[PDB]
Amino acid sequence: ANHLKFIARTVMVQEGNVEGAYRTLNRILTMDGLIEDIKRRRYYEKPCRRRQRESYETCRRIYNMEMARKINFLMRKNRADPWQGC
Amino acid sequence: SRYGPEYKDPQIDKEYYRKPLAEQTEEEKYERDFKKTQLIKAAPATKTSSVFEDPVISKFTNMMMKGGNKVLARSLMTQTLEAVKRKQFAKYHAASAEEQATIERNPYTIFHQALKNCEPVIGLVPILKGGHFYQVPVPLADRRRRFLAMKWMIAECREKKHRRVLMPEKLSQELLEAFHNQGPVIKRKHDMHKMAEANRALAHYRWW
Amino acid sequence: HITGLCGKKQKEITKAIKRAQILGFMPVTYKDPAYLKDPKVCNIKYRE
Amino acid sequence: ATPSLRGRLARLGNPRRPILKPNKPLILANHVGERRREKGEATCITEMSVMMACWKQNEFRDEACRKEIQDFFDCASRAEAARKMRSIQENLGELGSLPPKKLNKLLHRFPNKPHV
Amino acid sequence: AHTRYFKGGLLTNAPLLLGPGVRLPDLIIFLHTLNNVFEPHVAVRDAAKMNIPTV
Amino acid sequence: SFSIYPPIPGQENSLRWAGKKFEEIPIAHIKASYNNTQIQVVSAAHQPLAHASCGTEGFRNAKKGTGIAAQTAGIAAAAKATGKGVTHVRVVVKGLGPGRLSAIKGLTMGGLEVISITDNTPIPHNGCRPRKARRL
RNA sequence: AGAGUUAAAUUAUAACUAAGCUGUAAAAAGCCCUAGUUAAAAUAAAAUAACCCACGAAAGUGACUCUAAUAAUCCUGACACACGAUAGCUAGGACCCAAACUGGGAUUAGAUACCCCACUAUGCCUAGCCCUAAACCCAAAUAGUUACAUAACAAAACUAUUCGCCAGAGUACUACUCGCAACUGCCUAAAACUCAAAGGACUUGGCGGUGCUUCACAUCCACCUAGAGGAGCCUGUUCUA
Ligand SMILES: [Mg+2]
Ligand SMILES: [Mg+2]
Ligand SMILES: [Mg+2]
Ligand SMILES: [Mg+2]
Ligand SMILES: [Mg+2]
Ligand SMILES: [Mg+2]
Ligand SMILES: [Mg+2]
Ligand SMILES: [Mg+2]
Ligand SMILES: [Mg+2]
Ligand SMILES: [Mg+2]
Ligand SMILES: [Mg+2]
Ligand SMILES: [Mg+2]
Ligand SMILES: [Mg+2]
Ligand SMILES: [Mg+2]
Ligand SMILES: [Mg+2]
Ligand SMILES: [Mg+2]
Ligand SMILES: [Mg+2]
Ligand SMILES: [Mg+2]
Ligand SMILES: [Mg+2]
Ligand SMILES: [Mg+2]
Ligand SMILES: [Mg+2]
Ligand SMILES: [Mg+2]
Ligand SMILES: [Mg+2]
Ligand SMILES: [Mg+2]
Ligand SMILES: [Mg+2]
Ligand SMILES: [Mg+2]
Ligand SMILES: [Mg+2]
Ligand SMILES: [Mg+2]
Ligand SMILES: [Mg+2]
Ligand SMILES: [Mg+2]
Ligand SMILES: [Mg+2]
Ligand SMILES: [Mg+2]
Ligand SMILES: [Mg+2]
Ligand SMILES: [Mg+2]
Ligand SMILES: [Mg+2]
Ligand SMILES: [Mg+2]
Ligand SMILES: [Mg+2]
Ligand SMILES: [Mg+2]
Ligand SMILES: [Mg+2]
Ligand SMILES: [Mg+2]
Ligand SMILES: [Mg+2]
Ligand SMILES: [Mg+2]
Ligand SMILES: [Mg+2]
Ligand SMILES: [Mg+2]
Ligand SMILES: [Mg+2]
Repeated sequence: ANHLKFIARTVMVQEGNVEGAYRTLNRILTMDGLIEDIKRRRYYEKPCRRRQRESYETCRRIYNMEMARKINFLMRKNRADPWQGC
Repeated sequence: SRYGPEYKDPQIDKEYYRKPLAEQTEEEKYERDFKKTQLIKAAPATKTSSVFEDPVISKFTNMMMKGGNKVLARSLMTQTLEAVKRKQFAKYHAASAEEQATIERNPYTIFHQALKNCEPVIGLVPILKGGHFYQVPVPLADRRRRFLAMKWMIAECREKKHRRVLMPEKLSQELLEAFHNQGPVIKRKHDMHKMAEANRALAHYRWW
Repeated sequence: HITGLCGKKQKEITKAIKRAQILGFMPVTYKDPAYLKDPKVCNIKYRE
Repeated sequence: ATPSLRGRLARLGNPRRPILKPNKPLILANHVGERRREKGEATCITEMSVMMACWKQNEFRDEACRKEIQDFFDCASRAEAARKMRSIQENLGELGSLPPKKLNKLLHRFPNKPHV
Repeated sequence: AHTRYFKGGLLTNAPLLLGPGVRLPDLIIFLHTLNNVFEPHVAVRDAAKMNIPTV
Repeated sequence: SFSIYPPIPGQENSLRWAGKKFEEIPIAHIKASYNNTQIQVVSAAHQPLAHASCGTEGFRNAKKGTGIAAQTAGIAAAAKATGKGVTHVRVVVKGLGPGRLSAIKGLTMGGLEVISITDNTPIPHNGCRPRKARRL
């Protein structure tokens, strides 16, 4: 409120398409986890209930990165096989 | 369903077969049709290649049938097409030349124009949410609405005529009043549209 | 995962951002316009 | 980059105190999570309320506006075509990834070893 | 040579799998100690159980 | 390098819609709450030229939350603003709710022009304690 | 532990504008000294950084700056000595927000609740208490080793020196005692009686108003047709006879 207005979280339409613009916007606010925090600060969460969420989210991201990792490392052998019906 | 899935439907139209030589993808299509050894259904007895059959007339006829009588319905439809025709003659010969250019004496195009005009655009479906049934605006496919119009016509004229009043007369009346939009059929259509508007917000209840 | 700095340098960057903000060197709610066109270090692609 | 698994969990060697409390053991499971089927929206709503406007102004004479109606039925036809096409679309997957089956044979080719 | 999917009870249960009575390989030879899921191949364990030497 | 979105308060840039600088273009304040949406188009000098709500639109307690009613307040707002002679609008959306996208398309649909979209959403850096979550 | 500081938000309270605003699955109640926008201190709380893993003995500690400052040439150790989250008590301030309680509104057979609206003690500061937590990482401290080894699961298995603790289940975070700024408290802690079990893990089912996928083809919803339940009568039960 004490900062200069319209410099914060602003995107201006180009070539008159509003929809696509709002899309870029939401993509941003989501990139920074602002949407999350808004839906999250709609209500409270006690600190316990918060650390649970934290750990869960972290374990989940670890498993994710690992999974994606074994997937993409194995991506090479998904081609049509050489030795079939030996 | 004495047929397996193997049996394809009969194409009853004479004009498609009589004139094959100017169409490539269609020559290819009915060639792939009869070359495959396709078992083809016995054509229905109700449908004929006659130049005088309208499947619209066919389905309104059928929908009017009760019990096992195709005869009684074919007759009531004959008498309705007749009442509309001759009544349009009675309106034509009592009129002035301008209106002798205007008036429609064809009961067929008057029928198609009586159903095209009586057809409600959107229609409601109940949805259960939080324990309540809300009626929600639904975009409808052509055939369902066709059915809607026909059914409304039959239902109304079965229902609201007095006991001395014959069926084909009453149906001629409502056909003609539906041509000009002023009969109770389009009133039911309009109540359908009013109830379609009052609740339009709930259309966000629609998931499909 | 974006900046890609060691622990030390990230923490110093952060302490620095806060210290530049409350003393009044740098604005909190946005990047200063002047610096929007600077060189781009980070791996964020906003526009696709 | 993968979040460090060092020193996080609670074990008998650990000098520190627990960071992560795993619900289930962290092991790459042989299978992969199946495709999550997406939900539906309310389609065609725009032409719907456009035509609602059209009727509340015209005293509910359909004859007054031919255009709103036709665009509404063209939209309904676009939605039906969209539903049939989204039904036969099962070849979709993630488009640049593989459908879950092929992933699963792929992984049952190279499992992760808890044992031995 | 058996180079193929190894039916589980081959050596363990010969008489039902192979025939009413049968004589068994006196010597097994492995060109790999693995099967395509990178476990010890069954026939290691099986031969070992069946009193057969292995090279 | 064309249409970089954030036009600066410094005068380095000349871009004019209806001849006016970005700074002279009347704002549209759209509040989208879980229960409502209300649009107010105001001068650059902050004198209100239009106000339209979902509840001032003819809806009621439930359905007024819906997106239909958001584009609906959008149109009548854009018309009452149009009547006082505003061509363009730079938009600011307060709140994340059912009526955001609906009212933002709903303005352009009621014959008004959109140029800028910014988000002013209250974002506590840890100010006030929000009310308890609901199952309890 | 001090001393100072405030970024986003909120609100007093003014000025324009609009008559509605708030709220749920859905509604009422409630407020219209209301809402939007523009202005603005006080109190409170500390987005992002953090996918980090530091500090403290534990409880704890993540807005900013500075001052003070993290015991021990380092094995163990009590009922002694100093600490100890929340809530609670006493006195003096604070009060944007949240909120037990209570009062309305719905939900319901009832609803002392879940859902909404207010609003208080109470969270906040200073001094003094109270000394309890699933105070749990249910894994004692200090040296070690990966040798022997799988009850079961889970955080793989062990030596050595210790200190604390455990003799069926209830009865029992109980009755009596002692001590304590407590006097519905804390600590320490039985027995008569009753039972033949109480318990840890596990297995197969069955079930789940759990999540996910795919279906129902006269079949659940949507949709089609003709009926039943009303009438007379036929016939079968059930009561009375
Ligand atoms: Mg302000
Ligand atoms: Mg401030
Ligand atoms: Mg985060
Ligand atoms: Mg430590
Ligand atoms: Mg667990
Ligand atoms: Mg925080
Ligand atoms: Mg509870
Ligand atoms: Mg102090
Ligand atoms: Mg205010
Ligand atoms: Mg709601
Ligand atoms: Mg009221
Ligand atoms: Mg965080
Ligand atoms: Mg930590
Ligand atoms: Mg010092
Ligand atoms: Mg030390
Ligand atoms: Mg020590
Ligand atoms: Mg010691
Ligand atoms: Mg205490
Ligand atoms: Mg207290
Ligand atoms: Mg007090
Ligand atoms: Mg108070
Ligand atoms: Mg005050
Ligand atoms: Mg309050
Ligand atoms: Mg009550
Ligand atoms: Mg009940
Ligand atoms: Mg419930
Ligand atoms: Mg209050
Ligand atoms: Mg405190
Ligand atoms: Mg703890
Ligand atoms: Mg625990
Ligand atoms: Mg702990
Ligand atoms: Mg304990
Ligand atoms: Mg125990
Ligand atoms: Mg000890
Ligand atoms: Mg050893
Ligand atoms: Mg076992
Ligand atoms: Mg005992
Ligand atoms: Mg206790
Ligand atoms: Mg006691
Ligand atoms: Mg004592
Ligand atoms: Mg049925
Ligand atoms: Mg059935
Ligand atoms: Mg009956
Ligand atoms: Mg009966
Ligand atoms: Mg008897």
